[PDB]
Amino acid sequence: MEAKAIARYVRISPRKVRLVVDLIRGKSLEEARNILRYTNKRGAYFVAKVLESAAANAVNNHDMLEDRLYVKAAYVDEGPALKRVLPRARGRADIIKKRTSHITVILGEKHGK
Amino acid sequence: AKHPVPKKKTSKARRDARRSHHALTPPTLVPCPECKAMKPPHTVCPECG
Amino acid sequence: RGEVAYSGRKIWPQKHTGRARHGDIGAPIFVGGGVVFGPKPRDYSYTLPKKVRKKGLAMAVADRAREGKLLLVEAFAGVNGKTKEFLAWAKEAGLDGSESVLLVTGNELVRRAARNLPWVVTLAPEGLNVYDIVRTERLVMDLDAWEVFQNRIG
Amino acid sequence: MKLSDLRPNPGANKRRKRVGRGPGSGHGKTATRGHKGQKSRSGGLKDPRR
Amino acid sequence: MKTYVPKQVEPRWVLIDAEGKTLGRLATKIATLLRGKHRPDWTPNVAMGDFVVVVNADKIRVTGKKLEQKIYTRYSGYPGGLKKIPLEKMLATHPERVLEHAVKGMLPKGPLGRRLFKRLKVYAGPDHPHQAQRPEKL
Amino acid sequence: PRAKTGVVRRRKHKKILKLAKGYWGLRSKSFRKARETLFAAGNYAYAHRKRRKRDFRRLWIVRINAACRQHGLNYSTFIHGLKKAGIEVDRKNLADLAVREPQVFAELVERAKAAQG
Amino acid sequence: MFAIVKTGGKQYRVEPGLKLRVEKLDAEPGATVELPVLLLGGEKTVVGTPVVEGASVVAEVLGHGRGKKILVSKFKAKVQYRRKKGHRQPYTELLIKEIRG
RNA sequence: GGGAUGACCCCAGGCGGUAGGGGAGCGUUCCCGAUGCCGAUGAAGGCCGACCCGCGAGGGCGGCUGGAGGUAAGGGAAGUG
RNA sequence: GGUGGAGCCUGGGAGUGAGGGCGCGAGCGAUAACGUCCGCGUCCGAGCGCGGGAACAACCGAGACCGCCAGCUAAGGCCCC
RNA sequence: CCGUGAGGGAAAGGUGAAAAGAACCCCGGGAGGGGAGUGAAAUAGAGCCUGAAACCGUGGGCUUACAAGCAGUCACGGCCCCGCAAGGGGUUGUGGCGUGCCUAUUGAAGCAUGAGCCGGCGACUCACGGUCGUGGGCGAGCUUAAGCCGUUGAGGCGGAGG
Ligand SMILES: [Mg+2]
Ligand SMILES: [Mg+2]
Ligand SMILES: [Mg+2]
Ligand SMILES: [Mg+2]
Ligand SMILES: [Mg+2]
Ligand SMILES: [Mg+2]
Ligand SMILES: [Mg+2]
Ligand SMILES: [Mg+2]
Ligand SMILES: [Mg+2]
Ligand SMILES: [Mg+2]
Ligand SMILES: [Mg+2]
Ligand SMILES: [Mg+2]
Ligand SMILES: [Mg+2]
Ligand SMILES: [Mg+2]
Ligand SMILES: [Mg+2]
Ligand SMILES: [Mg+2]
Ligand SMILES: [Mg+2]
Ligand SMILES: [Mg+2]
Ligand SMILES: [Mg+2]
Ligand SMILES: [Mg+2]
Ligand SMILES: [Mg+2]
Ligand SMILES: [Mg+2]
Ligand SMILES: [Mg+2]
Ligand SMILES: [Mg+2]
Ligand SMILES: [Mg+2]
Ligand SMILES: [Mg+2]
Ligand SMILES: [Mg+2]
Ligand SMILES: [Mg+2]
Ligand SMILES: [Mg+2]
Ligand SMILES: [Mg+2]
Ligand SMILES: [Mg+2]
Ligand SMILES: [Mg+2]
Ligand SMILES: [Mg+2]
Ligand SMILES: [Mg+2]
Ligand SMILES: [Mg+2]
Ligand SMILES: [Mg+2]
Ligand SMILES: [Mg+2]
Ligand SMILES: [Mg+2]
Ligand SMILES: [Mg+2]
Ligand SMILES: [Mg+2]
Ligand SMILES: [Mg+2]
Ligand SMILES: [Mg+2]
Ligand SMILES: [Mg+2]
Ligand SMILES: [Mg+2]
Ligand SMILES: [Mg+2]
Ligand SMILES: [Mg+2]
Ligand SMILES: [Mg+2]
Ligand SMILES: [Mg+2]
Ligand SMILES: [Mg+2]
Ligand SMILES: [Mg+2]
Ligand SMILES: [Mg+2]
Ligand SMILES: [Mg+2]
Ligand SMILES: [Mg+2]
Ligand SMILES: [Mg+2]
Ligand SMILES: [Mg+2]
Ligand SMILES: [Mg+2]
Ligand SMILES: [Mg+2]
Ligand SMILES: [Mg+2]
Ligand SMILES: [Mg+2]
Ligand SMILES: [Mg+2]
Ligand SMILES: [Mg+2]
Ligand SMILES: [Mg+2]
Ligand SMILES: [Mg+2]
Ligand SMILES: [Mg+2]
Ligand SMILES: [Mg+2]
Ligand SMILES: [Mg+2]
Ligand SMILES: [Mg+2]
Ligand SMILES: [Mg+2]
Ligand SMILES: [Mg+2]
Ligand SMILES: [Mg+2]
Ligand SMILES: [Mg+2]
Ligand SMILES: [Mg+2]
Ligand SMILES: [Mg+2]
Ligand SMILES: [Mg+2]
Ligand SMILES: [Mg+2]
Ligand SMILES: [Mg+2]
Ligand SMILES: [Mg+2]
Ligand SMILES: [Mg+2]
Repeated sequence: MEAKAIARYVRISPRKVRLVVDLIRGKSLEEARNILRYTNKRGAYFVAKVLESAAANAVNNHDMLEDRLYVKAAYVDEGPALKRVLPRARGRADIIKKRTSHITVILGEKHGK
Repeated sequence: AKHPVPKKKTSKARRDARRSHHALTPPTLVPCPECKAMKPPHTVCPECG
Repeated sequence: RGEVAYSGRKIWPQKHTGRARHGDIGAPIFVGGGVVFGPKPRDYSYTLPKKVRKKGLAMAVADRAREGKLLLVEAFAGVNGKTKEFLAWAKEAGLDGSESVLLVTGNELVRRAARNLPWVVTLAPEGLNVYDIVRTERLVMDLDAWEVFQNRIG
Repeated sequence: MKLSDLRPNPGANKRRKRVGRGPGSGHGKTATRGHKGQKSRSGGLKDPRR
Repeated sequence: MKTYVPKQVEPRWVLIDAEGKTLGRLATKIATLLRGKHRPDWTPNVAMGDFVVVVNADKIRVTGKKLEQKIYTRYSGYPGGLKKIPLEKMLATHPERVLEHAVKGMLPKGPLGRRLFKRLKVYAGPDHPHQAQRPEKL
Repeated sequence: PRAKTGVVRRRKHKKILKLAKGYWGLRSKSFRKARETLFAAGNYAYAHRKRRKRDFRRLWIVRINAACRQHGLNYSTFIHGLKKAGIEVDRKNLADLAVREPQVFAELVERAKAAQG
Repeated sequence: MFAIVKTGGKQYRVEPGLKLRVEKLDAEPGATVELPVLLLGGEKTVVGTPVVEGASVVAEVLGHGRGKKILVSKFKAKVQYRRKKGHRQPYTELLIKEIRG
């Protein structure tokens, strides 16, 4: 039995954060915890908040026994991007996209007979 | 100097191949000789230095 | 593009802007611009030769006659129109209302009896028309009508 | 006669040359105006009866 | 009726002397054997080949003035990068290689063509590596 | 009454991309590159059908020419055995004879090595 | 023990008990046609001439067919010319029963 | 030719094609058919299909989605690809 | 003689009115030009569809309705690729 | 909103039958989610009907580091799936073959124009005359215009005129 948590509409650019996500996929919860603390990215914080909310979700609502779980699946999707005007030389005016993530961590229990 | 510009849009293949090096390396950690917790070497453990 | 709300102004200079080339924005090539060659109010009436309208009236009756579907009648007595009363005279006349009927009479009260039946359409005799004959299985007239039907044609 | 079987004769509402529209109809692209110059142009020619 | 196609065959070896054979004359067959175009089951894509071994490679012989006149040429990358080697010089430098070249040229081009040439082992003078069978055509 | 595009263009464009499944890059993912890609595959497949017939015969021949070169002759001469030898029967399709049924083949060599000679 | 037979302008190698897909021909299904044409006996020395005479192979029409449809297409660049035509080539199926001398 | 007056079967011939001419069809929106018929036991639309019919444009059928519409044969008209 | 996608007549609809290469005959040119301008043919155009010519509109071969894992040939080829 | 001003001038509609619009609990600073609950349905949950395509991502099968290419195609083989089976679908190793689409040109893969990709919008009409043809009506004739009567979308009359 599995438990997941999704943070929707995070103001972070997916490419950036998908990076630390790949750093935890498949690892047990004990190291993934250790990995994000000492990982240096703005994305490391955010992924950790989802990671934890999913552990919390697991052990409470799903009766899953916190010491036996790993990160089964994790992935980040691209939520709606924020467009602001960027004034440019010679009256030019570009548009930068301040982008947005949907982070998903999914937890499952290590088989652990 | 005039104004170089990319001549073709990069294929999804050639950009993803570019990014073949971009993955990170998980930080390197030792078990803390005092506390239970994990810590990076040659450094003062965030719990009880 | 003539009647659409927008201005007559040239949208861009037309050279060196590096963009395509444009006039007013009522131009049909623009989203929200004018329509090309779309519909204007118009009159679809024409004039059939009157001799053709005579003939068609004849023909269409005849075809209903040739099927035996025609029935003439005298006088009803399902008059003083209330569709209760009509639905009797009608039943007696062998009209189930399994077949859509067109009823032609100059009698106001008989006419207004039938109107509401899902299977009946109804006319004064001057109202006679081949469209209404053909949509209807059986045709039924009184003699006051049938006469002028004849005095119509000829 | 029912409204179903009414219909016109085999000539009679010939209907109709519009293209325009695809390759394959023939009349594609140039739309039978055939490439060219002034005749192809929108108000085209100058009144040939004169 | 679908044409027969061979499943994996028995990779038969062969032996050739070359001494006094001409060259392109000798080479022609070496190709046909490398190919395996002489086997009734011949298949274009598979390479059911022969493994052709040649000895006494120093000892090939050729007509005309070719030992002096005939030039080999090698481009490197660089300006003035064309190198020109006359036949005889080659023979005293790396003998064979001349046959190796004559065959490689006569083999097809592409991934499979490149494989077959691997299957031609050419040695100078007598002897060789002794593994397989090798019936000798002369 | 107006008839706007609605569902027609979507469906057409789909017909085609379905055909384009498997193709590289945009050529499978984009209605234009799909359509252009297809024309190509269209004329190819056609032409390569004609060329398939050519392609096989040349295989048949090499096999024959090889096999009766064990029995010591030209393919060139072999066929002029059978022209005259009446064994105008064929082949060249079969060639499984040469492979699968050798002495059937051999016999055919013989019927062919004596032909008006 | 085989044969080599001729139908629809091709040669095919037939056996007793062989479902063989062949060029369409005139029979109603289930009927039998020996094809009076036979080119090679598979016991050898009967070979030769157009046809070894008196021989034939007995096979039974299992019914007719239409093969998987071929989409055959023509395109000519810069001339605004394309043609599509669908094609499925009719055939009849056979069981090769008996080799008759 | 056959006498079915064709639509069906045999025979024989033609069938590269741009400008362009002619000819048949398919599909879309709407009207008559319609106070009808299909429909929650599931409309339109969407997503699959290696299945059937069609030379093709297309039509079917099945499955999943969708949740209130749709609209035959046969004709008419266009903001119709 | 010749039944031909021949011919003639009246009418409806066009498109074209930038051609090019090659052969042969001339002119201009320099017994130059992938030059230019006419004549008679041809092909490309529109047959950048097929085979040969390494590759290649117009040179040689040949006029591609669809299918076949059948046969004879054309030009050009038959030492190997 | 843009323009000193005259003036220019948009985008932007849909939960559900009913708010019954998610008490309370858990993670969290909040956002967000997970349970519970409501509902016929909650990937109908308010960034709310349907929810296509380009686009981005996770998982799976086949494949790929001595090969060279308009990316396809034709053949054989290998691995994977579906079917008793002969058979079919996915994939691609090697082998044959192969100069993008449109447009303009005598001639284009062309190192000549246009197009980043996808979706929607986008161009031969209508009136009145004319001239051919065609389906019908009546035929030494044919035919009405304005208008007048009458009408559930009913038709008739009207002969000036042509
Ligand atoms: Mg700046
Ligand atoms: Mg400024
Ligand atoms: Mg940008
Ligand atoms: Mg400077
Ligand atoms: Mg620089
Ligand atoms: Mg205005
Ligand atoms: Mg305005
Ligand atoms: Mg205005
Ligand atoms: Mg205006
Ligand atoms: Mg102005
Ligand atoms: Mg630009
Ligand atoms: Mg607007
Ligand atoms: Mg508007
Ligand atoms: Mg045309
Ligand atoms: Mg036409
Ligand atoms: Mg025209
Ligand atoms: Mg043009
Ligand atoms: Mg011009
Ligand atoms: Mg003009
Ligand atoms: Mg449109
Ligand atoms: Mg051939
Ligand atoms: Mg081309
Ligand atoms: Mg051209
Ligand atoms: Mg024919
Ligand atoms: Mg032809
Ligand atoms: Mg044609
Ligand atoms: Mg509408
Ligand atoms: Mg019902
Ligand atoms: Mg609709
Ligand atoms: Mg559906
Ligand atoms: Mg449902
Ligand atoms: Mg339009
Ligand atoms: Mg003619
Ligand atoms: Mg004419
Ligand atoms: Mg001129
Ligand atoms: Mg000229
Ligand atoms: Mg000469
Ligand atoms: Mg010259
Ligand atoms: Mg010239
Ligand atoms: Mg000429
Ligand atoms: Mg031209
Ligand atoms: Mg020609
Ligand atoms: Mg070319
Ligand atoms: Mg060639
Ligand atoms: Mg060649
Ligand atoms: Mg050519
Ligand atoms: Mg050659
Ligand atoms: Mg202001
Ligand atoms: Mg509502
Ligand atoms: Mg909350
Ligand atoms: Mg419930
Ligand atoms: Mg939920
Ligand atoms: Mg849904
Ligand atoms: Mg819903
Ligand atoms: Mg949205
Ligand atoms: Mg609703
Ligand atoms: Mg939705
Ligand atoms: Mg999507
Ligand atoms: Mg993946
Ligand atoms: Mg190498
Ligand atoms: Mg490799
Ligand atoms: Mg290939
Ligand atoms: Mg263009
Ligand atoms: Mg131009
Ligand atoms: Mg030009
Ligand atoms: Mg030019
Ligand atoms: Mg270009
Ligand atoms: Mg280029
Ligand atoms: Mg230009
Ligand atoms: Mg252009
Ligand atoms: Mg550009
Ligand atoms: Mg742009
Ligand atoms: Mg579009
Ligand atoms: Mg008119
Ligand atoms: Mg007219
Ligand atoms: Mg007329
Ligand atoms: Mg008349
Ligand atoms: Mg009159």
